[PDB]
Amino acid sequence: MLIAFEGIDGSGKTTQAKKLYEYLKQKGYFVSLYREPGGTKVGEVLREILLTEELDERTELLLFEASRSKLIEEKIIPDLKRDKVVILDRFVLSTIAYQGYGKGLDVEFIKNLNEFATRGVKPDITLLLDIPVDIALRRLKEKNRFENKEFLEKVRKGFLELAKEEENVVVIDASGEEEEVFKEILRALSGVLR
Amino acid sequence: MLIAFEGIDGSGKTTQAKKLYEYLKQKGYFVSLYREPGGTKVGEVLREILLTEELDERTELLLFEASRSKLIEEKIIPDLKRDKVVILDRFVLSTIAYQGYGKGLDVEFIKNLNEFATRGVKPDITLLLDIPVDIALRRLKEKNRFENKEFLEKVRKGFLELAKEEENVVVIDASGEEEEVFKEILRALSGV
Ligand SMILES: Cc1cn([C@H]2C[C@H](O)[C@@H](COP(=O)(O)O)O2)c(=O)[nH]c1=O
Ligand SMILES: Cc1cn([C@H]2C[C@H](O)[C@@H](COP(=O)(O)O)O2)c(=O)[nH]c1=O
Repeated sequence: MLIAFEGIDGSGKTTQAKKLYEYLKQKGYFVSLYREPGGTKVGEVLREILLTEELDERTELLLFEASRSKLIEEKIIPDLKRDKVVILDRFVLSTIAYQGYGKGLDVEFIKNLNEFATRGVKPDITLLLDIPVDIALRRLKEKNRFENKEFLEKVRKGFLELAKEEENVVVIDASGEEEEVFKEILRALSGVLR
Repeated sequence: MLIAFEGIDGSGKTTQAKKLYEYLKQKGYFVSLYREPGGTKVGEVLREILLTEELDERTELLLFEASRSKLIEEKIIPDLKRDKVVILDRFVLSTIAYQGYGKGLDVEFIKNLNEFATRGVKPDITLLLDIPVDIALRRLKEKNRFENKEFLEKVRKGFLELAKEEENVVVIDASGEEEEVFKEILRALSGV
């Protein structure tokens, strides 16, 4: 069971993924939670480079993918073979939305790199935490973080287009309150998982 | 002018590249010399990961390309626009030969990654320093370095196959002595 949380910065997806992780643990599932980029020693090194250094968009794409490849090989593939529920804070749709829709790189090229890095592993379900950019920015403002409105509008749109096209993507209204959002999440998971 | 040195570990390509850099500098060219992976601040961080850590082959592929992308964008493309002679100690054929012929990753997929990382920048000439694996291992043994014979035989073959197929790749007999190898390098360079 692979569960992917996706969406823009300020959508609450980190918080919600952690919330799901603790909920599923309590219900007796064996659960893993990983962030992208990161989630492995090598991954976190790359994550630090990605968040620190001034990188061109091609180099960035290759590093996000390298981080995913490490995660898939070292953690996710073994976890899944052990019937762990794997929860991801970002996955392959983040790359298409950010590097494709946002930075203008080729979407079919991105999808081939995603395939390559994941060895074709796909989520059972992707939760897209959709939120207006203005509301996301407000929320980040409270935690003292600032992101680019023009860029995030493209990204948001990208995500919503992917949720129509791609398989197994449910759109969550992440503008609501924390418990309300979480119960929408539990509803979209029902069926797929008890 | 972009000049790429390629070949297996122990072929002398590092030494020859530095020898060509100093030679062309003396003749009044404006020259750069970079190694792959590496050659930029970010690239050297990736290089250390690649040389230190236990990596699967797909992650390795992606990091070699990330390093290339950084190098291309930050240094090579600006160096070329300024008519510098850019000398590379390894480039795209090393990726195909090591990750493709050696580790078994798809060669066409590698060629597409190479294209993407380079923005299509291609050498004017590639010097393949071909050498028997046994001789290369003997030379590495003297500097106290040990590499995998089975793996390097596949890589050497891959290189040779690429020198037949790919454009502007000249095979140099890197088994000779230093000055003799450098003479063949200057000969091949006198074609471009
Ligand atoms: C996984 C991934 C993240 N990112 C970005 C989104 C965020 O701005 C940052 C990850 O941080 P966040 O989840 O901590 O907001 O990296 C990409 O641009 N592409 C990717 O493939
Ligand atoms: C540039 C490059 C090098 N390599 C290998 C060749 C060497 O073993 C090492 C580069 O370091 P060296 O040439 O300084 O020993 O990494 C690849 O496997 N793929 C690549 O794309």
